[PDB]
Amino acid sequence: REVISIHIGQAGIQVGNACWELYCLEHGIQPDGQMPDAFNTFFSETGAGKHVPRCIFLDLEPTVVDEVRTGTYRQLFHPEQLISGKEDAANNFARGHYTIGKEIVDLALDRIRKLADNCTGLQGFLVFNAVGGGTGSGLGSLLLERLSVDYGKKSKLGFTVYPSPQVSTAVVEPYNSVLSTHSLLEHTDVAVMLDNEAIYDICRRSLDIERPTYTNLNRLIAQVISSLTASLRFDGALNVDITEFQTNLVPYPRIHFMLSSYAPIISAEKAYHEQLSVAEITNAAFEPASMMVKCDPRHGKYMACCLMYRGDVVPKDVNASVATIKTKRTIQFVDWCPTGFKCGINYQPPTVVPGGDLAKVQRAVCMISNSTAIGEIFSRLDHKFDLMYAKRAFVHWYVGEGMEEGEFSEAREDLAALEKDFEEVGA
Amino acid sequence: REVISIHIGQAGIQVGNACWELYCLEHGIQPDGQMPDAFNTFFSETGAGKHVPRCIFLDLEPTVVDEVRTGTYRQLFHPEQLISGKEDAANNFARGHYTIGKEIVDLALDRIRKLADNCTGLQGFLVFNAVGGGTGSGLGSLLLERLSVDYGKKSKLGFTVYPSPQVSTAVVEPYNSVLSTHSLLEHTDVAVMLDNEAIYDICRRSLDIERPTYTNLNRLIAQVISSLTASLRFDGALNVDITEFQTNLVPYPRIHFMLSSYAPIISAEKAYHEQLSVAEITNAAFEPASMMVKCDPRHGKYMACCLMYRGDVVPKDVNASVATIKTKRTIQFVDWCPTGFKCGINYQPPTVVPGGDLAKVQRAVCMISNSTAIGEIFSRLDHKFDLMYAKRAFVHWYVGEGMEEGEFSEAREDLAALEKDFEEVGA
Amino acid sequence: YGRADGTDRRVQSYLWHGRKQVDYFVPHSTGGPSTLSLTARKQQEWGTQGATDAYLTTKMAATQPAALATAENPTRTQTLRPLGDSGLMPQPGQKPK
Amino acid sequence: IHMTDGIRRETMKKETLARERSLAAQSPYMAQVATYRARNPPLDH
Amino acid sequence: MREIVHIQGGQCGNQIGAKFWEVVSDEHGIDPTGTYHGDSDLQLERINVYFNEATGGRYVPRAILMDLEPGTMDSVRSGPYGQIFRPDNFVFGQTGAGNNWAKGHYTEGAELIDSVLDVVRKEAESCDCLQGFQVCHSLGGGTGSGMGTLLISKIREEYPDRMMLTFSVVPSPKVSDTVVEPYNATLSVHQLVENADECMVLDNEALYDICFRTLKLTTPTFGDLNHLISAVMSGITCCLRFPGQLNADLRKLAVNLIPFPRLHFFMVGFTPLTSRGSQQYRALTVPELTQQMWDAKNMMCAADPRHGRYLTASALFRGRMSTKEVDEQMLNVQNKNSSYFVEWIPNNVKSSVCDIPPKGLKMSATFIGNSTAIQEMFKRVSEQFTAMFRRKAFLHWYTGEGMDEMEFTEAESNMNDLVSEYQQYQ
Amino acid sequence: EAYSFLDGLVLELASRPGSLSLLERKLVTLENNQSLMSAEDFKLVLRQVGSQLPEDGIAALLTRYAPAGSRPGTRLDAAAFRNDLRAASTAA
Ligand SMILES: Nc1nc2c(ncn2[C@@H]2O[C@H](COP(=O)(O)OP(=O)(O)OP(=O)(O)O)[C@@H](O)[C@H]2O)c(=O)[nH]1
Ligand SMILES: Nc1nc2c(ncn2[C@@H]2O[C@H](COP(=O)(O)OP(=O)(O)OP(=O)(O)O)[C@@H](O)[C@H]2O)c(=O)[nH]1
Ligand SMILES: Nc1nc2c(ncn2[C@@H]2O[C@H](COP(=O)(O)OP(=O)(O)O)[C@@H](O)[C@H]2O)c(=O)[nH]1
Ligand SMILES: [Mg+2]
Ligand SMILES: [Mg+2]
Repeated sequence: REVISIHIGQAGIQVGNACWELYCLEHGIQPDGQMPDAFNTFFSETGAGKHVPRCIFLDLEPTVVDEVRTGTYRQLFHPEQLISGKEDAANNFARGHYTIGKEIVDLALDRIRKLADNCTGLQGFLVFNAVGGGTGSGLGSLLLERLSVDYGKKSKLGFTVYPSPQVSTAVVEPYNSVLSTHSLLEHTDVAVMLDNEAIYDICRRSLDIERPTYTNLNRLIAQVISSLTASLRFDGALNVDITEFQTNLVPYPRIHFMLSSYAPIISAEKAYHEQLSVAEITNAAFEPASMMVKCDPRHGKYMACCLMYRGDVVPKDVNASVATIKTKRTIQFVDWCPTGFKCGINYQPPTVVPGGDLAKVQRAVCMISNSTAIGEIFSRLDHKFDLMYAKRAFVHWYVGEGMEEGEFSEAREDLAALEKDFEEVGA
Repeated sequence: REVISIHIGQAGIQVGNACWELYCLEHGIQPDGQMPDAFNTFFSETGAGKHVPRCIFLDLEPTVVDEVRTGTYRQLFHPEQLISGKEDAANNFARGHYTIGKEIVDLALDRIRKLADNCTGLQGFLVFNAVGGGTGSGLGSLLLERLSVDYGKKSKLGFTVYPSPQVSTAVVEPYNSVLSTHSLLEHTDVAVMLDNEAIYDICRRSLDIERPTYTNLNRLIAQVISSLTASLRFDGALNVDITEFQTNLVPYPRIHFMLSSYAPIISAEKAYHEQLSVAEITNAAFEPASMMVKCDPRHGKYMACCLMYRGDVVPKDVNASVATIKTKRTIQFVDWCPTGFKCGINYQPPTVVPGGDLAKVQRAVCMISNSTAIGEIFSRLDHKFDLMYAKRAFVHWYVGEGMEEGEFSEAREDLAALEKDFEEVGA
Repeated sequence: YGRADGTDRRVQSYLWHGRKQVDYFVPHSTGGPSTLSLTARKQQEWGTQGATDAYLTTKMAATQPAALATAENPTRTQTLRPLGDSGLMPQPGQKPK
Repeated sequence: IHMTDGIRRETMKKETLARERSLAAQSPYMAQVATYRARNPPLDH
Repeated sequence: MREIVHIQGGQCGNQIGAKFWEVVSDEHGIDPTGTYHGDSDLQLERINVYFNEATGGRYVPRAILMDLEPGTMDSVRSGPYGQIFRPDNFVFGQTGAGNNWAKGHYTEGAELIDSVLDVVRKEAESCDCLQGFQVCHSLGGGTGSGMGTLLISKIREEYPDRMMLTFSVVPSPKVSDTVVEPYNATLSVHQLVENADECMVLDNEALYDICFRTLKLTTPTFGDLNHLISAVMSGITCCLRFPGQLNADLRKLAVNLIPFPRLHFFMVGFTPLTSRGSQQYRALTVPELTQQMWDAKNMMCAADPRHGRYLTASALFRGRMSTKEVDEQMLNVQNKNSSYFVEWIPNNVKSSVCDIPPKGLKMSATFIGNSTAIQEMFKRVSEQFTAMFRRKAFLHWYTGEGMDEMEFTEAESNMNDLVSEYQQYQ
Repeated sequence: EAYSFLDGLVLELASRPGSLSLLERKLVTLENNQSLMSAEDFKLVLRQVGSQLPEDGIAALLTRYAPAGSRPGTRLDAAAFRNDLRAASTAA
């Protein structure tokens, strides 16, 4: 059982630069690439005495990829895997979707199969991208399209980064996010949302780092990814693989958007004082103060839930805590889901990165639920998309790249149809 | 069986500062938080080799709180169990009840909920505050009110620091004291008064300390608190729980005000001097020279008494001593309570702190009684409230914070009603 | 409360009295790391402010100390299995390979 | 259910602790039993 | 002589089978290396019912372990008494169903069941006179429920006259792991009522209950639950393995507990169950076994019998016991609460005695009560299945595979008429 | 005295025999475009190969094999150090 991870965009490969740091530290791999079977789902045993990841970074600006080439992991990544174009898309869906992709995407999917061929029991692909950017949105959608044509039946997990409501780093990211999500609807199998204000609030509130950079963000995002692939890598009492998501978390094939959460996000000193038990971390993973997306599930109704447990946990107390939640009435499950939970238990405790801020913990929880607060997210983003589009601002950029207003209108109404869908199910 | 303790105001957390030093000494817990089941009611065990108290210090001025945070008890207290605002309430009930209380009380109420959940056999709450100030009175009464609407049935043992008649460290303390008690009536179930002039006279008379400070007061107050929770902590021949003050000492829903007393208050050399037995300490616990609140029980009539005994005490002699008291006609009881005594016996003798002025004693007694001289106290304070209120002195401060004249008038007449009630029950 | 002075005699001994009998032994200053921890911290901070390298990108400045620190004492956190309250031992449900 | 769960743990701890305390207490009590038994000599028929 | 071949499906089936074979090997004294080391010659005469002599006293179990994920397989090989199974009997897929009954029943069965049928047919035709098949599996997962269901169907169409047990665990709303529990449980039960000979219903909720109340353990891991279900399975097939004063084979139990060919869902209890602290302060009499066996909080199902009627019942005993006390205690419990037993059948209690106790014990017992309280459990599942299927939750994962709507309708229909007939005989 | 440290290092790597040929693989791969390695990189490589040498000893090796015109301990000449290490390897 093997899984390969592809990273699209400048945020993608920074997420990768944290995930693969965590994987190597988890399996005791030196940054040179070799140890001084459980790893087989990520690293291949090259040649002799050398483990090379199952990953492809790809980007259009050469700056950040070449920084990876000169970073600490110079030899830990195969030279051919880190693809890189000559000029970026520059915050432009059209420029990233019609001009430069037609050259780089053919080489990229020619190199992913040269990876899937080495694989034998491929569990699925999983993608990392920020839809706000240019190459993350456009080329990302172009790659996802040709992936669906080439493989189709294999699962394509997605961890995307939407623009935050009020904190934002761009202006045309509404246009980019919308024109990206029209393909993100019907091409990815499972899609997990990751906003940045939510992560900023977590690192400010819980970990009380007053000045966090993106590194700390990437660190705990890698904690989330590691915790939901740990069932493949290590062994537990009740394991769930990558196929279980598309079974137990998506009640209707067009509804795959899942809020994530993590607990306990605790610093070095608060570890000594809080007696970490399963009950209170199962509570802690449910407050809006500890979610990975700035939304409120109080406004929404949980359509399903998944609970990944790592460390010193027995099925007894996790079943006890999940009972208390099911009986509490502060949060409300949907009527059509009688058993809106799915638990998964793993024994390997989550490791720490020295220099990181989390402490050595005995047990952790990674919650992935499906709700209707996401239907609130898309509407709040649609509102400010039509705000700009009413004056046709920035449109000349895309039409200059060669596109038209047709996909503007059809992406707008496609989002409208999705809001109608979310309000329906949530009945 | 567990009990949690909250400390409000500048006086509250200086008292708990003594109280928690004593608890660490009694159960042999080092000030770094570990031992080198009787502690279970105060110190919870975290992980391996740690103990973290069930308490919250809170104050709006961070000065004395972070003095605790930089003391020796840094590792012992949970980092977030020391709540601290940003700016003082400044001897102002309205300022400490509406302006800053509204933002500090929600954080304290969530924290207390966490402590309760980490508790299992919760006996009740016990609070420590001074009503002369603003922080202790204002958001004290606010927190007491919100604790009543949250739990209600759980007993709230309130040890409040009332002002002395002539010795006083403030000016608007009558306005604050009346506004505090006005809600302390219907929210505290069992309220024990603690004055300051009375303890000054005690520390001058028996411990013959000629220039006492607050630390002496707090240390022997801590000795009293530990003496009345010793029955919950340790096994005794006849132990009483925190629920029986509620029953054996409160004859009416609005007569809950007690005079506390403690004996033997003896220094080091006078321990060698004096032959301590149960008859004389039972006698010594009744004259007003050993009461913790400046009033004369000779002017009043007793309603109900309770006596904790610690150490080498047999029920025989204590019965003989109380028999000699009831047949003594210097003090007189009310006609509606012929059996007005309550006894409780715990085995462990009270421990001493290094540097304290209390000597190692074989046996001790803590008396908590009810009388009507308290009705004399409230009148003595009420008269000096009217003297300022007639001229509308200092009122512009309170109405500027947001209150009006109605609260002054209604609190004045409510203490008038309580005056009439003590006069009626005294008949 | 912290008992800063070595010999814990009495609460009122530290207060200033009129009498030389006690005024001789009132302590003036409590010298120790228990006090100087804050200046230790902030002096470390002022030192790292004063001595800085200009050409240290953040991305790589974060990783290098980590890669060194784990290399110093390499321990691989082995799978801990919660001991069930019985003579039976867990024998987990899955095993990787 | 958290209360009902912690109740079990506290009861178990206090049960085994009582076993320890009573095992310790038994030997001096048996000693006093032996002492006052020595006083009474049985008769010879 | 009479042969019992074993079948395990899924992760639950593999781990239960692991503890079951650990206990049986303990009973017959065979070491974890595979050689006999016992003392009494009673253990040699009836190991052909479970094992096959290889050479020099190597007895390998007659079991077929079936699953879809190597995690179960490696966990089997790693534990003690793991090196005694033959690797040929580890028929084992590679993709994995993963909580999808359709994958477990239509897509993965097509390429797995041919290999399992090869192994099991070789294992059956190897011994002479099959008593019957044994199946332990789960109704929550896919490869346990789905593949196990397909294997049950193919077996009952191949070897029709032989007996067949099925120990199935049913997921409860209190202890609820997965989301598609009803979509799996209802379809499996819809097949078990026409194909399986008799079914004995376990439930993890009741097992956690019992390990809290009776055993008084603090951390009841799955090992203890597998230990309880193993004690049940051993107590069931004890009479074939050891001579008694009153023998009782599986077919004898079936004919004495199944009055109607569609009423074959039993409930199970086990006794004695006492905590190790309360292990000194107990007596060991047949009254002390019966008062705990007939207790409602001792059943291994989530069905309170005091909410229904005992249609029939049975009690198997182990240990050198007095038949007079056995029969008079059965009579007393039968005549005291005369309202909990059906009327049109007198003498509702089948009894049996075997003279070999389980190791470490003097006297034990096992109970199988064919009650009409089991339709409480089936309603408790069918109401959730209606809650979903009224509204096509998750339906696309089953429709896009080959399964269609009418399978769900007929599954609902057979669920409803089964609870209807159980309700009729109440 | 850095030569004594180099001799102690080759004697340390004489044991765990895979660890010698592993180190020359490190100096070639973790090299710069020019044959220069950072002080942090050199210390990391020694620790990763599992050789423990006193930090003062590491400084001595760096000073002996330092690149010309650099600060005293900032960098290290990987090619010179490796060609010098091969000699002690074949001599031991
Ligand atoms: N959460 C998170 N977001 C990031 C990170 N790095 C960049 N982003 C987000 O990426 C979004 C824009 O895409 P970028 O990655 O910056 O650039 P791009 O995707 O390559 O698109 P182009 O600039 O046109 O090439 C912004 O909204 C950033 O918030 C990161 O490390 N963590
Ligand atoms: N017995 C005793 N009383 C104290 C102590 N500290 C303060 N007090 C009393 O507290 C009263 C005034 O309230 P403070 O505690 O000073 O301040 P506060 O109640 O927190 O109100 P703010 O000043 O607004 O924060 C004074 O009359 C003191 O008598 C103490 O350590 N022991
Ligand atoms: N008694 C018992 N129940 C188990 C065990 N493992 C899993 N279960 C239960 O079985 C259900 C999941 O079944 P699963 O193992 O996934 O079936 P499979 O996927 O076909 O192998 C969960 O509700 C678990 O509670 C076990 O070892 N013993
Ligand atoms: Mg970019
Ligand atoms: Mg104050």
